[PDB]
Amino acid sequence: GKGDRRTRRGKIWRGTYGKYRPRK
Amino acid sequence: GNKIHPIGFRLGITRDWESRWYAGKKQYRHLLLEDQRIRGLLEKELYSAGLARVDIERAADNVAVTVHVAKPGVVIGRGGERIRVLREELAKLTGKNVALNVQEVQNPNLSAPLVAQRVAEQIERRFAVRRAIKQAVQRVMESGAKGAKVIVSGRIGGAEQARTEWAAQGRVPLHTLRANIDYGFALARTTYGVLGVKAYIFLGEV
Amino acid sequence: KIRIKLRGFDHKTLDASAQKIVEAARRSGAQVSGPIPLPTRVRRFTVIRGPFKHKDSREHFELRTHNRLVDIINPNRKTIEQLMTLDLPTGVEIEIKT
Amino acid sequence: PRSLKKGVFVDDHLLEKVLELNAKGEKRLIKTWSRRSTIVPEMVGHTIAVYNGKQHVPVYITENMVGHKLGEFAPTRTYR
Amino acid sequence: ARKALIEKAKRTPKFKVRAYTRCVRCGRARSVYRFFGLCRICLRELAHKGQLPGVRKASW
Amino acid sequence: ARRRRAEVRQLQPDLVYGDVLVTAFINKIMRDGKKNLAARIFYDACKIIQEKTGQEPLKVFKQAVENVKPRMEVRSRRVGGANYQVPMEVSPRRQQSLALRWLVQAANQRPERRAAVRIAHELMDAAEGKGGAVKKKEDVERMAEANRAYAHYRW
Amino acid sequence: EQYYGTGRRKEAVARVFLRPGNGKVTVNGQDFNEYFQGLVRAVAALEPLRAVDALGHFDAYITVRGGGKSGQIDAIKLGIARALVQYNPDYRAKLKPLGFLTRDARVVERKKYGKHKARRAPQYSKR
Amino acid sequence: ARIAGVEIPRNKRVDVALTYIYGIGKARAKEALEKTGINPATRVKDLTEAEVVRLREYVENTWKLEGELRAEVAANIKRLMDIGCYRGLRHRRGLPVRGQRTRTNARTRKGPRKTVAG
RNA sequence: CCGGGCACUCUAACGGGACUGCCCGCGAAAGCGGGAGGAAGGAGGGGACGACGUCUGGUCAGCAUGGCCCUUACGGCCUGGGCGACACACGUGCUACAAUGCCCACUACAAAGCGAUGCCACCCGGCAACGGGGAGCUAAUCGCAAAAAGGUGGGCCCAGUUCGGAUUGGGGUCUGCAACCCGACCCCAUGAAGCCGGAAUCGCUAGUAAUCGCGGAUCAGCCAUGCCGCGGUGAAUACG
Ligand SMILES: [K+]
Ligand SMILES: [K+]
Ligand SMILES: [K+]
Ligand SMILES: [K+]
Ligand SMILES: [K+]
Ligand SMILES: [Mg+2]
Ligand SMILES: [Mg+2]
Ligand SMILES: [Mg+2]
Ligand SMILES: [Mg+2]
Ligand SMILES: [Mg+2]
Ligand SMILES: [Mg+2]
Ligand SMILES: [Mg+2]
Ligand SMILES: [Mg+2]
Ligand SMILES: [Mg+2]
Ligand SMILES: [Mg+2]
Ligand SMILES: [Mg+2]
Ligand SMILES: [Mg+2]
Ligand SMILES: [Mg+2]
Ligand SMILES: [Mg+2]
Ligand SMILES: [Mg+2]
Ligand SMILES: [Mg+2]
Ligand SMILES: [Mg+2]
Ligand SMILES: [Mg+2]
Ligand SMILES: [Mg+2]
Ligand SMILES: [Mg+2]
Ligand SMILES: [Mg+2]
Ligand SMILES: [Mg+2]
Ligand SMILES: [Mg+2]
Ligand SMILES: [Mg+2]
Ligand SMILES: [Mg+2]
Ligand SMILES: [Mg+2]
Ligand SMILES: [Mg+2]
Ligand SMILES: [Mg+2]
Ligand SMILES: [Mg+2]
Ligand SMILES: [Mg+2]
Ligand SMILES: [Mg+2]
Ligand SMILES: [Mg+2]
Ligand SMILES: [Zn+2]
Repeated sequence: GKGDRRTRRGKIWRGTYGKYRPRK
Repeated sequence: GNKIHPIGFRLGITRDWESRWYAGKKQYRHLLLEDQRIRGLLEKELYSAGLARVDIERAADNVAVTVHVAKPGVVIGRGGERIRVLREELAKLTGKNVALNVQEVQNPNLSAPLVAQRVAEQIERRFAVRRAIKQAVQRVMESGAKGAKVIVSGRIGGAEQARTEWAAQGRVPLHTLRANIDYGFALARTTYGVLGVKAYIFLGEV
Repeated sequence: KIRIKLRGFDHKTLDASAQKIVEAARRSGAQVSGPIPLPTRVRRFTVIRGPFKHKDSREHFELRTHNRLVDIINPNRKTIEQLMTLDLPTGVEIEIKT
Repeated sequence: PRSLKKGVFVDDHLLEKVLELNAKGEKRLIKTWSRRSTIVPEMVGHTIAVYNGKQHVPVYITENMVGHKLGEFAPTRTYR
Repeated sequence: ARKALIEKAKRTPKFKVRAYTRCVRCGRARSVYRFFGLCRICLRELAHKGQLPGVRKASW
Repeated sequence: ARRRRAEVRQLQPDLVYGDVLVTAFINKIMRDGKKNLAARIFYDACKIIQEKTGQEPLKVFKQAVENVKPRMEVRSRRVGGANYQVPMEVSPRRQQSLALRWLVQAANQRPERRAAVRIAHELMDAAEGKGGAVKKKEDVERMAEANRAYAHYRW
Repeated sequence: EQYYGTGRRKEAVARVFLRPGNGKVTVNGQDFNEYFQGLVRAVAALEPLRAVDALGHFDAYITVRGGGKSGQIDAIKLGIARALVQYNPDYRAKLKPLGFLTRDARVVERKKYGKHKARRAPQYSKR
Repeated sequence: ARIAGVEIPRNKRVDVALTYIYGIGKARAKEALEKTGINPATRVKDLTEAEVVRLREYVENTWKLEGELRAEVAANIKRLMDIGCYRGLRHRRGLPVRGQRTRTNARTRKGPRKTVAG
C-alpha cells in the first residue's frame, strides 16, 4: 500500500521519486 | 480571555497603519526593525511631550516620521534645537538621513493613549484609582466623545489581591466595525507591582 | 513600448496613481491602453493566539500584494513631461523597463 | 545499510596523534573526546579512550573493527 | 530569552549550521517567522498595533 | 432533528431507467464516494439479470425491494425499571431504506467473486423470495409479533 | 447563426456555442464521448436539449476548464440551457421547472483551525 | 522444477514462483527471467526442461542464495556482536538496531507484550 | 504558434442585486404556511466577530514585572553526552488486514501557494537516490508539475497471496565541520504482526461525512504519518 517504499503509490505518499516512480 | 485588539480589528476600515510603506521579502524585516528602533528611541525621549502616536512612511532611502504630540512646545525646544538633536540621533541610528514632522494633537483628552498615560501617571503618584478613572472618563466625555471607557488592572491601591476597576460611560460598541474607537494602553510601575491601563474612546460612527 | 509594474499593499493608492499616470499620458501621447489588474500575491501567517499551549486558537493574518500594468504605446518624449515625477502615493512602488 | 560519502571523515585531532605514535612506536593509550571519527587501519593495535559523556573507556581496536566510529564501542547510556 | 543567548548574533559562529534565528524583539528562539524576523507572539502584538504595513486580519 | 420536521432529500432520477429508487440503490452501493464504480456495478448487474431472467431488470429489482420491505419491526423502550423490545409498524420511507440497505449488505455477504454478480444474484434471489435480505426481513417480522404482548407500549 | 451560454459549477467554467446542425458535440477539440464515457453521468450534460426535444437540431462547440469532469458536466448542462434560452427566450418557460438554469452555489467548505477538515473534529478520550 | 537449492515453486507465473526462492525477490526474478530469455507469464508446469536448466544455470550461481545467504547474515550479526559494537548490543538485548523509540511500540522486535504492575 | 482582436474565460477595483418587495390562505400585529418571478429567497453558504462575569483556570520559560534567593557560582565559554533511555500503561494519529481490491502500461480534468547563495525546463551518466552541464524566470509570461482517485488495456484469482511493508543484513546518494549514540532518501535481499478488532468509546445533518491527491509556514538537512490551507469525487439518515 501507501506504506510500501517499492510501489508507485508508496513513492507518491512518501512524495519521492525513484525506480518505481520515474520522472519520465 | 476574549476581545481582540480594536485597532487591530479595524485596521482595514476606520483605522490606518502607523507604518505605511511597501517593501519586498528581502527588504521588509530590515525596514521593520528600523521602524521599531525609531519608535523605541522616540518613546524613551518624547514621553514628556505626550506623544499619542508616531507615523512612519518611506519612499526611497527616506523616512517621514510624523510625530503626533500633545505639547509640541516640548519637542521643538528653545529656538528649535531639540528637534535638531533628535534628527541627529535619528541619523546616527539609521544612516538613511531622513526628515521629521510634528503634529499637535487637539484636545489631548480625545486620544486614548494620552488618557491612559494620564491615568497611569496618577496611579504612580498614588492617586485614588476609582476617582481617577471616573474623572478621566468625565474629561473624555465632556469634550465630544459619543462614548468612553477606562480599565485598570490588578493590585489596585497596592492591595494584596488583584482587582479590576471598571467605570465607563457613553457608548463603546466594540463589535461594530464602522465604530472608529481609539484604544490606548499605559502601564504603571509601582513599588508593589505593575498596573495595566486601557482606554477606549468612541467618537463618531460612519 | 515602456514596461511599468505598480505594486502595493493598498489597492486604493495603486488604482489612483495608475489612473493618474494614465491621464498624464493621455494628453501628451497615445490612447494609453490602461491598467491591467494582474493577480494578487497573498501571503498568510497562522499564529497561535496565546503565549502558552492552547493549540486550537490561531487567528491567522494575510499580507496581499496588488499589481498594476499601464504600458503606454507611442513612447513620446512629450509624455515624460507630465510623467517622470508627479505623484501623491507613498506605499506604491514603481517598476520601469523598456 | 549505512553511508557517508567519498572523502571519508576522520577528525584530525587523533589522526595525527596515532601516526605520531606509529612513527616511534606503540606507547600507551590516548584520550579522545571525538567519537564521530571513523576507525581507519592505522589505528589497529592501539588503545583509545572514548568519552561517553561521563568517563573515558579503554577501547582496544582490532582489524575487524575498521570503518565503525569510536562511539559505537563506547555506549553512552546505562541500563539495568 | 536569556541575555547571553543573544550572542546568537555572531559574525563568527565558527560554523554556518550553528547559526540559528531568534526574535529580534523579545528574543524568542522557537516560532520565529523569517519574513518579519519576529516571533509569533510579537508578530500578533505588532499586527494588532498596526505597525506592520499591509498586514491585515484574514477571513474567507 | 429537535426543531424542524427534517424534510426528505429528493434524489436525482436514474440516468438510465429514470427511477429515483435505482439512484437510491446506486448510492447505497457507493463506497468512499465513488459513484462511477457503483453505477458500473449496478448496471453490469442489470446486464446480468438478463440472459438469466428474460425479463427487464427494473421489474426484478423493484419486486425484490418490494419483498425485502418489513411491515413490522421491534424497538427498545424503558418501562418501570426494565427494557422491553416493543413491536410496531414501519413507515414507508424506513421500509425503503431498510430494504435497500439489507439488499446491499446481503449482496456483499455472498460467495460470488465480483460485485455485479453478487448484486445480480442477491437481487434475483430476493425477487423469488430467498436469500439473506429476505432472511433479515423474516427475522425482523418474526421478532416483532414474537413480542406481541408488548404492543401496548406502542407510543 | 450562433447562440452562446456560459454556466458554472463548483469552480468549473464551460463556453457553450450552439450552431445548428447534425447534433454532434465537440469538447475541447475532442469528441463529446471521448472526453467522457467511463463517466456515467455524462449524458446528463445533454439533458437540456432532450428536455426541449432539440438534440439533433444544434451542434455544440464547448470549452471547459476548471474543476473535475463531473462539475464540468454540470457547467456544460447550465451553459447549454443558457444558450438555448438566448436562442428562444420562450424556452425559459419550459426550462425553469427542471431548474437547468439554476446555478449550483455549493462549493468546497473552507477548512477551519482546530478541526481536521472544516467539520470533522479531532476525537477525544477523557479516559 | 528444483531451482537453487531444495525449493520447488509450482503452477503459477515463473517470476512469482522464483519469489519463493530465498535470496530472490521480485526484481531479481524479473532480471533472471529477462537474461534467461523466458517469458514470465508462463506457468512453471509449462516450463521447457531447457528453460529450467537455463534458469538454474543463471540463478544458482550469480547471487548467493538460501542457506549460504542465511549463514552470511548470521555471520554478519555474529561479527557485529563479537566486536562489542552498539549495534551488537542492540542485537544482543533484542531491541531495535535502527534507532527507533523503545518507550512505545518496538513490539516487532520485542515480540509479545509482557505486562507488570503499575 | 504568427498576424489580429476584448466578444467570451480569467484576472482585480468599483457597482447592481433580495426588501417577506409581489399573489393566495391564517393572524390584532410581529410573523407563519405555500406560490410566482429570480442565480439566490425568509439568516442564500462560510469566515472574522465571543456580553456582566465564572473557573484563586494557564503562562513569572515569549515579553514585562513586586518580593525572595545565588553572585570564583543558582552567572559565563567550550568538548561530549542527555532531552531519542524501556518490564510496562494511556491519549492522538499513520498504514493496513484486500477483488467496490493490488500491480503495470497508456491516457484526461483542479485550486490555492512557493521560488536568486532559490525554483530548477531541457541534454548526458547512473536501475535509482543523485551527479555533471545548462535555458528560462526580479516570475498571470519560467520552474516547482506528476495532481490522485478517474478512464482504456493487460496481469493477479481468494491464498496470508502479486494482500500488508514491520523487522533485519548489504551496497549506496545528499545535507551538513560532523549522521555512533541520533537524519532523510535510493537500490538488493529479508516479507513480521495483521482475516475488520472485548468492555467501552469518537466525529459528522450536505457539498457535510467518507475518500483522493496538492501546497505552505518552521527548515542546512530532517524523524511531517503533525499543523495550517487548497481543490477532485461525493453519500446515508433525522419517527421523534
Ligand atoms: K486506501
Ligand atoms: K511480532
Ligand atoms: K451573509
Ligand atoms: K486567578
Ligand atoms: K471496522
Ligand atoms: Mg505490497
Ligand atoms: Mg486607589
Ligand atoms: Mg475559539
Ligand atoms: Mg563516497
Ligand atoms: Mg530575562
Ligand atoms: Mg538550524
Ligand atoms: Mg529558530
Ligand atoms: Mg417541535
Ligand atoms: Mg444483514
Ligand atoms: Mg475536500
Ligand atoms: Mg523470497
Ligand atoms: Mg531510541
Ligand atoms: Mg456581532
Ligand atoms: Mg493555581
Ligand atoms: Mg501550575
Ligand atoms: Mg520532546
Ligand atoms: Mg524499565
Ligand atoms: Mg526491575
Ligand atoms: Mg514541464
Ligand atoms: Mg537516462
Ligand atoms: Mg501568457
Ligand atoms: Mg481496468
Ligand atoms: Mg483489469
Ligand atoms: Mg507477499
Ligand atoms: Mg499470522
Ligand atoms: Mg483474505
Ligand atoms: Mg482482545
Ligand atoms: Mg458497542
Ligand atoms: Mg449542526
Ligand atoms: Mg521543510
Ligand atoms: Mg526515527
Ligand atoms: Mg506534505
Ligand atoms: Zn518575539
